Amino acid sequence: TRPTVRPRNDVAHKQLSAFGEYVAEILPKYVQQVQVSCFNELEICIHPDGVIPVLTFLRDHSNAQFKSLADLTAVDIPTRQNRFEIVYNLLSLRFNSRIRVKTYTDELTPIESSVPVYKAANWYEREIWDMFGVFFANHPDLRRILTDYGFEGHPFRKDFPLSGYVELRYDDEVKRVVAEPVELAQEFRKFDLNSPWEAFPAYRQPP
Amino acid sequence: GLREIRIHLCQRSPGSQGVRDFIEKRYVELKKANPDLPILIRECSDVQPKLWARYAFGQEKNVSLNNFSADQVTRALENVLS
Amino acid sequence: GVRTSPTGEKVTHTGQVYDDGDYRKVRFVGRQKEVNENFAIDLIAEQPVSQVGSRVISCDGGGGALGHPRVYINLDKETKTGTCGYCGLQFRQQH
Amino acid sequence: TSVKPIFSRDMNEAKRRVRELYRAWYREVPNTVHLFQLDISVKQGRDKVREMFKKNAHITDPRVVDLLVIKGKMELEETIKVWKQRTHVMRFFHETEAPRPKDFLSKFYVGHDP
Amino acid sequence: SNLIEVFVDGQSVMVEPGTTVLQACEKVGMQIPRFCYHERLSVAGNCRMCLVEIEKAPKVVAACAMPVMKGWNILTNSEKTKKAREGVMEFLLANHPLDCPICDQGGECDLQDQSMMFGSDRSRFLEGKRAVEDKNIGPLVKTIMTRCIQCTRCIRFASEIAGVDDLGTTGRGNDMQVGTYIEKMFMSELSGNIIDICPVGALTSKPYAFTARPWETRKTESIDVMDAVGSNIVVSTRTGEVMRILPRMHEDINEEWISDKTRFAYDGLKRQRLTEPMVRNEKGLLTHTTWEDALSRVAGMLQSFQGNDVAAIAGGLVDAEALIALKDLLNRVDSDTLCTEEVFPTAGAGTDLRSNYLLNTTIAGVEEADVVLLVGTNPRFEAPLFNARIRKSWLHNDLKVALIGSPVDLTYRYDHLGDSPKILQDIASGSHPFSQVLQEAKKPMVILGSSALQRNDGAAILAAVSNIAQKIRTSSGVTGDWKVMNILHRIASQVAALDLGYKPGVEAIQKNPPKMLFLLGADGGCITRQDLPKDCFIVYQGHHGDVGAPIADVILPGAAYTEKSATYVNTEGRAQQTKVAVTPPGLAREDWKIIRALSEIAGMTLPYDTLDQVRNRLEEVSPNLVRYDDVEGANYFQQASELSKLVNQQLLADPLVPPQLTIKDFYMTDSISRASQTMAKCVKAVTE
Amino acid sequence: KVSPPKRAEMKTSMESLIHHFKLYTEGYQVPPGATYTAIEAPKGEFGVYLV
Amino acid sequence: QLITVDEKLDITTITGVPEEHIKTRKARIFVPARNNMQSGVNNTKKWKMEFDTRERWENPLMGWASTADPLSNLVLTFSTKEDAVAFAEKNGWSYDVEERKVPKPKSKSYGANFSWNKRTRVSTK
Amino acid sequence: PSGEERCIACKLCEAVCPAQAITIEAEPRADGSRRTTRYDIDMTKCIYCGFCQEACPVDAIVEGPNFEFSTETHEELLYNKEKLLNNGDKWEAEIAANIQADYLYR
Amino acid sequence: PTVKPPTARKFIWTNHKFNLSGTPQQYVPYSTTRKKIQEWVPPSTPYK
Ligand code: SF4
Ligand code: SF4
Ligand code: SF4
Ligand code: SF4
Ligand code: FES
Ligand SMILES: [K+]
Ligand SMILES: [Zn+2]
Repeated sequence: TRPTVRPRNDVAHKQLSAFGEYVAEILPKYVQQVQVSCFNELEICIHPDGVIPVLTFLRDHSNAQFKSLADLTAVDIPTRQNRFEIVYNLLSLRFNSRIRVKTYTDELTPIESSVPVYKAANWYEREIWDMFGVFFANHPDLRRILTDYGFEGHPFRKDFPLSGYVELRYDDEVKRVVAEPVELAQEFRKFDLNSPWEAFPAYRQPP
Repeated sequence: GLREIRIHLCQRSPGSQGVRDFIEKRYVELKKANPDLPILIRECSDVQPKLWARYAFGQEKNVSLNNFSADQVTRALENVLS
Repeated sequence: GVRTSPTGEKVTHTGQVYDDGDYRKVRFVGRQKEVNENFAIDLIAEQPVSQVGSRVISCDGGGGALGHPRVYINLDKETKTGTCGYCGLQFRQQH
Repeated sequence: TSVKPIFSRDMNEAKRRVRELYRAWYREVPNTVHLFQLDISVKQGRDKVREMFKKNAHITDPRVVDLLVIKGKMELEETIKVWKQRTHVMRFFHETEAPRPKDFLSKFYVGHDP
Repeated sequence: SNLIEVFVDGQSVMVEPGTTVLQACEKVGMQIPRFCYHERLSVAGNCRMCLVEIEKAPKVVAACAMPVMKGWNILTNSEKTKKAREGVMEFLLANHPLDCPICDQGGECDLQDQSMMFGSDRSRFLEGKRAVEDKNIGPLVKTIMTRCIQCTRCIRFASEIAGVDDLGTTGRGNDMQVGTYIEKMFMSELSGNIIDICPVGALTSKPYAFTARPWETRKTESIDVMDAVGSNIVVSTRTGEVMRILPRMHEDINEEWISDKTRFAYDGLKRQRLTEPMVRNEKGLLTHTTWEDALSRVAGMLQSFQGNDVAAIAGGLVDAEALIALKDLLNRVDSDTLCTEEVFPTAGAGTDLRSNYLLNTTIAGVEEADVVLLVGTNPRFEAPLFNARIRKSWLHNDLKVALIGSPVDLTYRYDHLGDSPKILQDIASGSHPFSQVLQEAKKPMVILGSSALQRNDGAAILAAVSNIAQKIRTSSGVTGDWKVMNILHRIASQVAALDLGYKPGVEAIQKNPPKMLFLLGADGGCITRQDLPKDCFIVYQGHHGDVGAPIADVILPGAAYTEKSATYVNTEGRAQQTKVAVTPPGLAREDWKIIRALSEIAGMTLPYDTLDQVRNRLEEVSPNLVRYDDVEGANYFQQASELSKLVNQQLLADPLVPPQLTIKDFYMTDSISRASQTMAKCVKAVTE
Repeated sequence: KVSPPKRAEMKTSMESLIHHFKLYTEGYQVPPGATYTAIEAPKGEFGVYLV
Repeated sequence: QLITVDEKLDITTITGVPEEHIKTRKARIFVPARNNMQSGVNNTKKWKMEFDTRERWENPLMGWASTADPLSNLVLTFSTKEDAVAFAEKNGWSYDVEERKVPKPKSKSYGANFSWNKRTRVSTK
Repeated sequence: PSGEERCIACKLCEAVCPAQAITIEAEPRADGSRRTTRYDIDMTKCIYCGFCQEACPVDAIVEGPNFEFSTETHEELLYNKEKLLNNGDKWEAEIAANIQADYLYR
Repeated sequence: PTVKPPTARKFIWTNHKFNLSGTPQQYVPYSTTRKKIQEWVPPSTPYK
């Protein structure tokens, strides 16, 4: 009855809350947090040791049946001691539902490869290793997938500069493409856009 | 010859008490004797007390004065001035 | 208006022109320097001042929603005209 | 200070992996010079290999060493299978880059970079 | 103890009595919308944008002006609160002009931003708007008064902070107009701050007009060097160009203000610049050359002289790194003639004791003083943000201020004791009636201007003033840790130079004329070629071609304060460092690097290669020079007084007359401000 | 506050001009959160994990 | 099972960053100052890390501002000072930290505007 | 219509440009007018998205109907303010008619 | 345009021009702004 406001679906919110604690009851050894967003998405926050038990349970359990790995990715949050957050987005065709499973790691701690659970994860984990430097243990074939051969660094890290450190050109003297330190005829212009007035009181953090 | 004397000490640390005693007691007489010699006393918190001497052509020597007595500090400057 | 520098290079409406000894003018040799000949500062000054019978007038640039945001101009000072900060049209109060 | 290892429990296991990778690279240089038809000599290739190992000689963290060995092996697999091209192999030699001075005065004349 | 309990959205917070509703909300991290309220101005309560609901109370209160009451629950996000903001914003925007595209405030406008956050998304105003005529208040502030929202911030700032009652409101109702009524210029030394406090584009910077938008500027946090106050600033740059200067809040220095010279003299950095090394050709004319040739000539001359034959003069904008590097270089040829242009009496302790030449009470200490004695100083123009702190105490603490010197306008009423230096001897002997005030005072503060020490009897003046403070502290009735004696400096580089052991004043150079002379940014003209041997070799290192450069044999272009990370010590002794906002232009280089490079060519290489290493050297000479933002206390004032009494001195009969008597002498006092085309406009306006 | 106003309103109303100005410089703020949103794209499931 | 690693975390050899942009750079860890043109304080909440400014020069063709500094635009946000310092330690950057500047609490009193005998009495509203 | 430039150097087009293809500098003209001294479009950065003409409050910057301007050199696609003003003078007759047909959908 | 002629403006080109790329009258880019920093000019007389 409010034309511009997105309607709530409290039935789906109720159902996802019940399932969220159902998973927390069965996997207490690993589950660290369960939350449901106001737009009705369920997230399970687990200890990284539980990637295989948790994903295997969600795939194989008769009340889960998340047979499809929709997406697997990482987020870099430099302010955290475990800067990388690993995010699994799963879909259950049987119950027409989605679930997100999240864990964490740093630059030196390996995460178990989930290829045994989802063969779809093979390339997703190579991409995470390529763009973030997260190492996945027991991967059948871990190597760069998106960056140029011999490329150095992990571009999706927040501290990797937007334009990188090297650029390419063809050099006539050596008769080949060469890599050289990056110089920009026009520097990218950083904009300061954030307004100094708070927009969303509901998300204010204690002082 | 000698060119400059710099004394660094803490305003409050007990390791600088002897140097503070020296400045309060016998700095006026040392300066009265050496009118043309710069004796730069520079206080800064939580610093180890120290005596610096600058000689001709930029040569510098430093002597620690940590936990020195007001008497020991007097001995240290006499060595430098001689 | 489009002057020509003593070298002969045309001066733009921003006052730009390479000075003598500036190598960068080599880029125009065997070619030309692109200069717009219709200086906006000269053209706007050819518009007559508009006489209005009120202390405040509004300007939207003409053409309704095709002009600029509508602003209201104060005409109280008689030592000058009221100028539109968007389009530069001038207004004066009729006695 | 208790952390999950990658491959090596301690630095002695890690150095064993480092020595093994050095042998694989050492054996490969003669083939790489042949397959890619490089105008450098085998000594130059092996000197470059040695140079890359010595820039990291100060590591004391087995997990960091494990990762450098992991990256070094991917680097080697790219070369052996000729996934790299001549340009990628020669990027290690920076042929077109002019020498940047290291002394103070030379830096002072050119610009402001420390 | 006396804290009362209130609630913000049901969250308990304990506040002192007298805390406003607006302040109570800040303690839980919420910012109430505002326009007329400013924490450094008197409460107004007129904009009504801070209206907020108190639970189970029918009427909304002005959060900025309403003291909280025990047990109040402040509903800062209620439907009633939100609808009050929407109504007020709607009235604010009714007559506001559709100017944002042409308004300089766009992108950093509180009206835009609070309309987005707290206002409606559309208009129902179907009438015509008000239009107001514009008002000329001088060359620094542009007034587009149709944008004014009648918040009266400028009026309150002009009265309370600048001490000028020129701004006001005329008429009433919807026609009420902010202005001066008559045609009048508002040209206080603090006038540029009304640009910042004005929440809309009604008052904007004329020099900055139209050049940039807020989102595209990069902000470098730096330090001002136009005085010895050390005002914290933000340099705004864009695509390698300095666009404007803004204040940076520092409660213990400049609060959130800056002077007009600090704010508007940056355009002198764009003109009259030294960009290439220069040597004298075969006809005695300066011509461009390379660094290698320029440094070789200096190094060749440096290697052929020693001792008194080599001297240097440091100007007013020099940094500690350059100072120590040049001192070490001359030391390696056994030269000790490191001089400054600004005189300090070297009698007695001289610069041996930091307390002898510092503002020992600190700037923020003025707010604890109960009596202030100003001697031979126009702090209004010598240290404008220090004079604002005095007026703040004079206003909020009923501070008593007395002055010995010319009866200049300080913007607050003081007690003029007379301009005769003999008056000091009468205060000390107890003859003068004001002598009784100091004895009564529980926290007296005596401030001697560094300008009064530029006289030929500065040593007498310091001893006389030092004597007065000595009696006050010995007389008892003053807490032990209170500092009475103060020196107010006007040169950014003076305190750092005295810390490092420079001789204050060029007297030594006159005593022993040198064969080779270094002018490290020295543009006061204290030494000319007429005071030097006929074939003297003068090297000028600086950033502006002004006074020193046209007499030099070699010119070594250096960096300005916006172009280097360099250390400056303010009048309190607090060390601060600038940051690089843009790099130096052309072939110019960082100043300590020029001396370090010159040292290698001369075969006398200094033992530091990086900025961290030269700063480690500074710590060796004076450890306080690397404790940034810390004010290290200096004691041993009793020792300084004893030495100062040893040698009798006679005062002159000259009355104390500061170098600056009115505003026109404020705008140009250094090379950067002298090259500023804006400062020239200000001088013309205030003298015509 | 999400969708820019019509051009005619931007040139007449003070609120519309402000909102146009801010939407085309700063842009609208999005409340903190994360969603995986997917559609039946012609090539299959196309999704965005937007943080 | 876990192992004991008794070293300070140091990842400079596995980040790919060139040697020049690890040891010649100077990070600044600070809380940004309020833009004094506005009263909002929402941009003074978090800690920032930024690097030293380097040369920008004019492109000969168009006059644009050119740069050879890959870190010119790199700005990192942190929740606390400790997080920023830990990030700089493990990356090998030399850093300077600056204390957060919080505004002092002020005593505000509307009634002071009308004082019987004090100087705070105002001459206009 | 008087020949005055519509552009007032508000920089909204520069702010919204997804490709950062617009570069602008401005200052007070010899009269008091707010006008640009630099207005560049790197046509090899531009994605021809039209956000700039949507963002413009005065219809100063538009994308015209011309699509036959391929060049022999890269530099010929780095348009400065003179080139863009010439484009407007060259194409205004068609541009004004196209805006006339579509402005009621905007 | 015969039936619906375009609106006449003084500034509109009277003579249309085709693509000039590759000719002496092609467009050449340049910076339209003036020098930003003024360099000090030494005195033209000797005095030292
Ligand atoms: S003061 Fe603010 S709201 Fe008013 S025209 Fe200027 S930017 Fe727009
Ligand atoms: S000019 Fe600005 S500060 Fe002064 S009353 Fe108007 S809006 Fe307020
Ligand atoms: S059309 Fe081109 S210039 Fe305009 S906003 Fe899009 S990318 Fe930028
Ligand atoms: S073209 Fe339009 S949007 Fe761009 S700066 Fe000019 S007036 Fe503003
Ligand atoms: S901020 Fe309270 S009424 Fe203005
Ligand atoms: K303002
Ligand atoms: Zn108009």
